[PDB]
Amino acid sequence: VQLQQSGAELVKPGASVKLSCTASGFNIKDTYMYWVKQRPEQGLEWIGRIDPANGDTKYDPKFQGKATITTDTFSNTAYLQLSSLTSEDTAVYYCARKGLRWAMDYWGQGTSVTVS
Amino acid sequence: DNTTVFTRILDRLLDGYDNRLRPGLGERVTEVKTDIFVTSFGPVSDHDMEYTIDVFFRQSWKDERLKFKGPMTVLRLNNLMASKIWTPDTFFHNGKKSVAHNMTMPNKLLRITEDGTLLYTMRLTVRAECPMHLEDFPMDAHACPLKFGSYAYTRAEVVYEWTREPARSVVVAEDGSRLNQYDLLGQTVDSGIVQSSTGEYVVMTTHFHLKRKIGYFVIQTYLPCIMTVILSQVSFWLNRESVPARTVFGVTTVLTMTTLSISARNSLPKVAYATAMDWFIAVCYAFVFSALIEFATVNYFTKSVSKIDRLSRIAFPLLFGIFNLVYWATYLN
Amino acid sequence: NNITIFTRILDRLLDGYDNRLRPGLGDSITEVFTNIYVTSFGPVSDTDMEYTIDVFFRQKWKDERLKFKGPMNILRLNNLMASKIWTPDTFFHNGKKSVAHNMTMPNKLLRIQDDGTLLYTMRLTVQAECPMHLEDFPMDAHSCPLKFGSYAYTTSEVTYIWTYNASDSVQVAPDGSRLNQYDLLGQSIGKETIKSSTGEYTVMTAHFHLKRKIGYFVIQTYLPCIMTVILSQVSFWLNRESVPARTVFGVTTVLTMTTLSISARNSLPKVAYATAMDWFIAVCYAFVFSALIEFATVNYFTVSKIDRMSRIVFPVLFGTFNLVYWATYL
Amino acid sequence: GDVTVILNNLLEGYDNKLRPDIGVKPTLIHTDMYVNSIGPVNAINMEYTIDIFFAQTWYDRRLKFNSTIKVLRLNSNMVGKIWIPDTFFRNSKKADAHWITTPNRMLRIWNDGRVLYTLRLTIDAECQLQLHNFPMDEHSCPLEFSSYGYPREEIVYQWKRSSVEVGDTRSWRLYQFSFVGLRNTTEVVKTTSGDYVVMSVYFDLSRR
Amino acid sequence: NIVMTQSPKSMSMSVGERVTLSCKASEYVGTYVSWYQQKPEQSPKLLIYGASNRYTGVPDRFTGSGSATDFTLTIGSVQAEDLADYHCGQSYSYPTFGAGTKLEL
Amino acid sequence: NMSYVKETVDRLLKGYDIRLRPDFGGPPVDVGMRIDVASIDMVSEVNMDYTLTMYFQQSWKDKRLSYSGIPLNLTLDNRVADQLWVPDTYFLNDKKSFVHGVTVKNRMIRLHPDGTVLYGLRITTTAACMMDLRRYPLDEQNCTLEIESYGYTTDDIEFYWNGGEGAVTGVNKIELPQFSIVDYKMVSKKVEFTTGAYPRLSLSFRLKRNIGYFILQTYMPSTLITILSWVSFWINYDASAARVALGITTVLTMTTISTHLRETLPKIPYVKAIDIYLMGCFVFVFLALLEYAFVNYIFVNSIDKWSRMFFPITFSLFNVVYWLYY
Amino acid sequence: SNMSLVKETVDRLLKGYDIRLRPDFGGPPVAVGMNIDIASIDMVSEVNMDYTLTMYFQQAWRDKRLSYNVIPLNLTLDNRVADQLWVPDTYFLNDKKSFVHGVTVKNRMIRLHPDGTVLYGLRITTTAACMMDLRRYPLDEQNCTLEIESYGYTTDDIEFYWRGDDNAVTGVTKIELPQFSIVDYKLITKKVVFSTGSYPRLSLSFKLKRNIGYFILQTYMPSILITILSWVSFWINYDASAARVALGITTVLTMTTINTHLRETLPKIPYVKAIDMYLMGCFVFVFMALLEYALVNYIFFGRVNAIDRWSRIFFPVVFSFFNIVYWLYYV
Ligand SMILES: *[C@@H]1O[C@H](CO)[C@@H](O[C@@H]2O[C@H](CO)[C@@H](O[C@@H]3O[C@H](CO[C@H]4O[C@H](CO[C@H]5O[C@H](CO)[C@@H](O)[C@H](O)[C@@H]5O)[C@@H](O)[C@H](O)[C@@H]4O)[C@@H](O)[C@H](O[C@H]4O[C@H](CO)[C@@H](O)[C@H](O)[C@@H]4O[C@H]4O[C@H](CO)[C@@H](O)[C@H](O)[C@@H]4O)[C@@H]3O)[C@H](O)[C@H]2NC(C)=O)[C@H](O)[C@H]1NC(C)=O
Ligand SMILES: CCCCCCCC/C=C\CCCCCCCC(=O)O[C@@H](COC(=O)CCCCCCCCCCCCCCC)COP(=O)([O-])OCC[N+](C)(C)C
Ligand SMILES: *[C@@H]1O[C@H](CO)[C@@H](O[C@@H]2O[C@H](CO)[C@@H](O[C@@H]3O[C@H](CO)[C@@H](O)[C@H](O)[C@@H]3O)[C@H](O)[C@H]2NC(C)=O)[C@H](O)[C@H]1NC(C)=O
Ligand SMILES: *[C@@H]1O[C@H](CO)[C@@H](O[C@@H]2O[C@H](CO)[C@@H](O[C@@H]3O[C@H](CO)[C@@H](O)[C@H](O)[C@@H]3O)[C@H](O)[C@H]2NC(C)=O)[C@H](O)[C@H]1NC(C)=O
Ligand SMILES: *[C@@H]1O[C@H](CO)[C@@H](O[C@@H]2O[C@H](CO)[C@@H](O)[C@H](O)[C@H]2NC(C)=O)[C@H](O)[C@H]1NC(C)=O
Ligand SMILES: *[C@@H]1O[C@H](CO)[C@@H](O[C@@H]2O[C@H](CO)[C@@H](O)[C@H](O)[C@H]2NC(C)=O)[C@H](O)[C@H]1NC(C)=O
Ligand SMILES: *[C@@H]1O[C@H](CO)[C@@H](O)[C@H](O)[C@H]1NC(C)=O
Ligand SMILES: *[C@@H]1O[C@H](CO)[C@@H](O)[C@H](O)[C@H]1NC(C)=O
Repeated sequence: VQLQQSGAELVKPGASVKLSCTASGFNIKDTYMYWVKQRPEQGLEWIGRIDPANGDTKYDPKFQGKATITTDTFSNTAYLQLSSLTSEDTAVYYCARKGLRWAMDYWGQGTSVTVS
Repeated sequence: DNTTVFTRILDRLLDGYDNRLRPGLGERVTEVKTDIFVTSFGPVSDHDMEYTIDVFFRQSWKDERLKFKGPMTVLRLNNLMASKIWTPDTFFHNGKKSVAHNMTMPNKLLRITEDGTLLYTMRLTVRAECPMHLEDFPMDAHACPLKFGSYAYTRAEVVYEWTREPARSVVVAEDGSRLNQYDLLGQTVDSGIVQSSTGEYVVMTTHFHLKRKIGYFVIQTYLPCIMTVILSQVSFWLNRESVPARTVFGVTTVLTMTTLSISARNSLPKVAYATAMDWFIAVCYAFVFSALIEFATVNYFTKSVSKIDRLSRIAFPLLFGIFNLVYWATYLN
Repeated sequence: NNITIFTRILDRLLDGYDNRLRPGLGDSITEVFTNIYVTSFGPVSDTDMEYTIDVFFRQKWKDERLKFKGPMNILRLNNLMASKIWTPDTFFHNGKKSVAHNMTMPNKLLRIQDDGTLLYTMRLTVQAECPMHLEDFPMDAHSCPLKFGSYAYTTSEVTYIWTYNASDSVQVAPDGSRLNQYDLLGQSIGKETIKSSTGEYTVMTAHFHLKRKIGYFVIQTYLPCIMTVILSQVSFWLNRESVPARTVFGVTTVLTMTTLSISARNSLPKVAYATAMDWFIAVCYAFVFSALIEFATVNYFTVSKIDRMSRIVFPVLFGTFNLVYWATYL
Repeated sequence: GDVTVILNNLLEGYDNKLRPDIGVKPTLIHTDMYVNSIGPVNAINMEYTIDIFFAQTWYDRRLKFNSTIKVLRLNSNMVGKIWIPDTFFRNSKKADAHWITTPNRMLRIWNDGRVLYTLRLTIDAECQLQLHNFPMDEHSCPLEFSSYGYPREEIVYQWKRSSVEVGDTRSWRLYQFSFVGLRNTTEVVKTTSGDYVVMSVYFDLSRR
Repeated sequence: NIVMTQSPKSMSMSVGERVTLSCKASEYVGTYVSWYQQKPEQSPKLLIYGASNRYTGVPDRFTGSGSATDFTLTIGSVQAEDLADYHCGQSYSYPTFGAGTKLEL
Repeated sequence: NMSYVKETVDRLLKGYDIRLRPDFGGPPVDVGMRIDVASIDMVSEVNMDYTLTMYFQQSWKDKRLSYSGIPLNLTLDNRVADQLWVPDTYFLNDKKSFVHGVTVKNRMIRLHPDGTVLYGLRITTTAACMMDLRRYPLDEQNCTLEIESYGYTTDDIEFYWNGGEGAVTGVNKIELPQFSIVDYKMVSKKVEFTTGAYPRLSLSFRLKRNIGYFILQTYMPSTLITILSWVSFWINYDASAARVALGITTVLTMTTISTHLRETLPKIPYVKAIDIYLMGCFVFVFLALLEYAFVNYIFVNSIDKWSRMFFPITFSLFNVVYWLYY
Repeated sequence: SNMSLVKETVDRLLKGYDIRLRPDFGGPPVAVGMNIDIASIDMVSEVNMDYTLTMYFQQAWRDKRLSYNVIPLNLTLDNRVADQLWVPDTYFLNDKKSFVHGVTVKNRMIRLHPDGTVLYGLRITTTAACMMDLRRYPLDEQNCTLEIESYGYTTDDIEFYWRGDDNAVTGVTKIELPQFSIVDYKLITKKVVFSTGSYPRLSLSFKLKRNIGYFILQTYMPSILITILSWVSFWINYDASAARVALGITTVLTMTTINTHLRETLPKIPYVKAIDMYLMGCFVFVFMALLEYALVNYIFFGRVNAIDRWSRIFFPVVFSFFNIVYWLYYV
């Protein structure tokens, strides 16, 4: 019932950052896991979809290649991989559990990434 | 023996099992995930305002009493196992007469994974009700629905959902279109709640958008009626003395026009209102009586080339052209 | 408890009971008492020589093994008990495709009494045969039979006797009659003994006398045949020199008679004899065909005295023909 | 009583899945058919309807009893408890028995093991109709039946002097045809599963 | 893709009256929208699923409505603790989101 | 917690006697039945039947199904019904019925904690309705559906509509393609057969046929072919072949229209109102053919002059006395 | 005794047999060989887009649990043991309505073999759907199939093969049809992929060809003779309107009427069938003859004799050229 994410990140542009969030109180093999991008003072932008029981991943066409989503079964955890960081990638990221009638039920606390 | 391992697994699964009770009867809500693979959208019968669809109906739900630990993660079993476990009671709300095919064996599927997740697939030739408003016949479009939900299971007990994204949860096969008259434009799904005399039920809706192709009726009705009008239009070029010739012109156009009127209606049902084909037949039929009444007045005024014939050689085909350019541009656009 | 008293009664009756054997297999005969309550006499299909009938087929016999001593006199039980006690295997000899209705519960009855008498009522949709001889069509009067008897039980084992007198044993519901062609005059019943290559059987029959109504075939076939004869007699009242107008009278009344000979025919099956309907169309065709022959003789000899005599002889010959035809068959 | 203990002793240790003399000799089955009525001969669809009393007779050494009762005239309940042959009609488009008010079947077991099994059938059998010389056409409509699973080495079919027997030939449904005569033949066909004994009855129909 | 065009950007009114929103869809989404609130320095929370289904913990003043294309979220007597930003999503297809409607005094 | 539910159902169905009804030696079992009309499908006149699908629900209090455990109505699988008492409610008008069996058998059962058993099916009946067809096509039928017990008399079973008129709902939204349902009535009856006294409920529907199909399919070809035969009066008398071409073609078609009317209609013995109107103008063509025969026997002489002053008067007077009567 | 030995062997085989598990359930897939003996093809109907096929469908796999040794001969059991042995879940994808014949018993067969080669033979009358490309009717050629597929078992649980390669399907050559003619039959094995897995598939397909002889006598030749009858009006005088007008109107009307009465005996297809193209061209020729007489009457009375000679030569030449084009295209 609780989705705990990682801490805030701050790396140089062009590098790579490991981002993760851990789900507790349930299993991720039942419901889908959704990743979203929230730029400051902007709207929400959907990153991608992952089905942890199948391993199938679906991404936005504008986020294909630069971002991919992986998962594991034992730790019950979802992972992000971000490559070639730029100035426009400075945002805060949430992982969203798919809920009743496809509604993005639970949300993580948010990890703020920053480049310099 | 080597096969004794699966036999004792299945007999341990079915030991102490009650198939009369849904999983989590007093604890939670049974979520059933549904998708449909339309193998062939069969023919739409207008007379009965119905349509036939063959689908690979697929349901999936979580059952905690079917957990096992063995060498195989997925148990792909036969139909026999399907009747000994709990299965949801999905029925079609607007179905008329549907057959679950059982040749040569019952066309069912059952796959029990190690966490208890099930998958139950069936072949259903659902004959459903497609209500039609044929005011624009034959230049019309319909949205034939397919509504299904759980009987004997209220919203508080069994809910339904689509297992993939709802845009991708009803898949129509590419070769599978047995429509000869219409064509299938696209699919459309929706989920809602229905409040019935017993309780509130979750209903899943699937609208199939259709569109009638005007190929049979632009050769059986419209073009023969145009040719019948044109054959009444050539009677104004005849002689004023040839009374039996223009007489047989008029009466044969009247008889062909009325037998087209009779034989055209032997296609759609017996609706109280009048379709666009009825308006076209009525206007062409009135043009035929106008051509006949013109000759009747000419024969009344006979004893030189008639001015009535010279006016009707010009006015009548241009009025037919204006009627065609009004009617077709009104109904095709 | 209270209902467990009747549970012990029914468990005691079926303890040691054998449904494979008739009651008194070596003690005596099995007398089966039969009623039929025709709720609705269905439509008689003329093409298939068949008819549909919905009955309440009541049977009654005595089984001494089904005897109880309790607080009730009749045990009005449900359908399930009937499948595990003995019932007679009555079939219908002339039946074609008969269905027992099962909606919602098996439409059956079972009323085991204190003395051992049983009652067994069903609800059937018998589609039995009917031998039709359409040589007086459409003034015929059939008698469609319904013959029923036991199977695998000869007259030395199971015999059939009606419950009441022979008049009030096959009743017809007062409002139940779906006949549109015919109308039910009455029913006559009887009990026979037919012998096949296995033994002698009991073949109770019920005959339903029918009579065909003329009123459809008047306006459909009889009356339009009359009018086109009179319409063909208009041609004697025209001018001699009017060659094409009387020619159209010749070629339309002949053509519409051939259409009426086939259009009215497609209703009746393809039999081998000529009906009384065909003996009216062929004479009506002969009046019309001789009218065109009369015009051709007038046109070959071109007011004609043959045409003036044709205005008197031709109508009174058809009038005398209608007197003969509608008095012989009526 | 008397017949109950006889039947319960007959049916104990009995397998209906095995034919009599499974590894000894083929089971000889004597058939015979009593035509109630030949129905209409459909020409555009090329079949005819026939309503018969199909009767079969074979020997079963397991159904042998030594009691004063010489015959056991039973009902259709005992049909699906003993071995019955899998006779099917090889040129029938569709057929069905009759089940009202009880399954129209008969079973009689003699004391030497002879079993008689009679059922009532309505068969839409194929009859090829040559349309040359229409409508002066005379046809020999066939009716072929055999066993489905058991080959010639396991069931041999055999006719009886009293074979096809027609009714009154006047209450029948033949309108444009007339029944001329019937002849019984037997033969052996070769299929992909073995050799089967096929019994055919030819019905001679002449159009009127 | 599906384009969410919720309007306007922000509204500035007082406490204790009716305010309505609007979420217009480019293509058909059938009763599959979702509404979330966005406080500053806070993760989004679910309010309405389906078209008009109130989630657990949502007060009765929050009332949504829906159709095949046009959607709205009606607020009755909005209070001081509801000054946040509102987002409209869809999930009939792969999920997208709108711009965002803010509330001001 | 599922052990509390399973041990209750395994106790209710243990010691149950399906062959005995609620209060077998005591009072009659009163069953409240509701009908949710799904749709009245096809009202066929040729087979004198109408096809009707409905959600037929019954409700009687089975005492032996009492439990002081689970405080919720247990909706058991449709399969349990075959281990429970069910009333034998049948339909007298029934010609063909089937309860739907896809994807499972369409049945519902709820065991309320006192004794109630909420049993309900989904039945499509082809009920027989005897039609009075004299006023056709301006007719009005009163089709009925009769539900009755079979093996249980009035001393054993009793039938009553739940919530009075509320028992049957849904008939307002039903659209017929041709008819128009106007009324629906309910009535509790106790018919007396020879076997015993039985409770019968009858649900009756009123259907009014819409004329608008027959206006353009039958009446307007019939009316305007009489106008077609009235062009025959506006031809001069010497045109022999021209004037006969009117009359001989209107009367063969009027016979053809009458023959091509009664193949969609059943094998009725009496005269329908459409047949009165069709034969009403059928003799008007005979009056036109006799008019040409009379004026050619003369060869205007006022015969072709009075005809235009009598034929529109007679047919319009025939049209007033026909439509006002129906 | 042979009977008691067979009884105890069948009792040993059926004891402990798990109906729910396929052979080698946890191992390699089982190979199922298929034979079909075509009995008849009844109704190749174009209005319902299906063909009724009666066949002796037969399957042959191996079941290592059903192995008998004490009895060296083949055991043909009753048809009531098929509810106790595992059989594959073979279905037909284009099937609409099928039934196993049940006179006098259910027509099915099991013949156990020493190794356990279960011989499962069935008599099935199926009504398989076959979509027809009626754009060359009646000079067309149909490809009607029968898609044999396994339902619940994927490729790693079952595999299908024709037994005997091209000799697997017999009796096709003995089939005769009322209006069609079987040209060739071909045997295809492949695998189809769905969202639940990959499934094996066999397909029996026939190349039906329509016979021209019925139509060319009752649809083509009446239209040809009616178009020849239209040109008789050119040899009548320019004053015989009653006569000539009747000829023309009657021909046009008859042509339209046959066009119509013909076209209700086909499905409501929205395209143009070769016969419809020919019956439109004949209608165009007859309508041109009627307007030719109308032009002759106009140029005589309203406003000449060379038009009859021009037309009497023109119209047969143009009609023969149209026939050459039509019989050169649709052939
Ligand atoms: C696909 O699905 C269908 C539908 O579910 C399956 O078809 C069902 O098969 C059942 C088992 O064979 C059968 O149940 C028996 O029915 C008997 C009565 O017959 C009914 O059905 C026939 C229809 O068959 C005819 O019509 C079809 C049309 O398609 C044709 O294909 C057939 O060839 C026939 O022409 C009706 O005509 C009848 O009026 C009935 O409605 C019952 O008698 C039988 O019960 C008895 O037999 C059982 C088995 O032996 C036994 O356990 C039981 O105790 C009964 O035994 C008594 O009677 C037997 C009679 O021989 C006697 O020997 C015993 O001693 C005892 O006295 C079953 O109830 C279903 O009725 C049938 N459903 C339909 C609609 O046809 C089909 O099998 C399935 N296919 C596959 C491959 O799975
Ligand atoms: C004896 C019987 C008559 C014989 C006649 C022989 C001679 C003539 C012979 C041949 C000519 C005809 C051949 C082609 C017809 C068949 C093909 C077809 O259907 O075409 C198209 C019709 O699509 C339309 O929309 C057609 C509209 C036509 C309007 C009427 C035209 C004339 C109007 C003024 C007339 C009066 C003017 C003068 C007034 C004074 C394709 O339709 P479809 O297949 O549905 O494809 C679309 C599908 N979709 C909608 C999903 C996208
Ligand atoms: C359609 O036809 C039916 C059957 O002919 C008509 O049914 C009749 O309806 C009346 C009025 O409801 C019944 O009378 C009532 O009977 C009950 C039962 O005891 C009684 O409580 C009432 O006081 C009243 O007397 C009548 O019995 C019934 N006919 C039969 C044979 O039972 C019906 O009226 C027709 N019309 C409509 C609109 O349904
Ligand atoms: C009737 O129609 C069917 C379907 O269109 C035809 O079946 C097709 O037959 C061809 C050749 O036999 C198949 O091609 C094969 O492709 C594989 C691909 O790997 C190749 O390995 C083979 O050598 C062969 O070339 C084709 O797959 C098959 N179609 C389908 C859908 O399976 C058939 O030929 C037509 N005619 C008759 C008389 O049946
Ligand atoms: C119709 O007939 C069938 C067969 O008799 C009935 O089905 C049986 O009903 C009893 C109820 O006591 C069950 O015990 C049996 O298991 C059922 N047999 C089956 C499922 O083959 C059926 O109830 C009747 N009525 C309906 C509504 O179909
Ligand atoms: C049991 O059936 C098998 C399979 O048909 C028979 O084996 C074949 O029999 C034919 C004909 O006798 C031979 O030509 C083949 O060579 C055999 N093949 C094999 C692999 O053995 C077998 O003969 C049958 N057994 C009997 C009838 O006792
Ligand atoms: C049956 O066949 C035999 C020869 O096989 C023949 O002698 C006998 O007469 C036939 N049955 C008849 C016609 O009684
Ligand atoms: C149980 O059934 C009763 C009887 O109609 C009904 O009032 C009630 O709402 C149902 N549900 C619960 C949870 O009690």
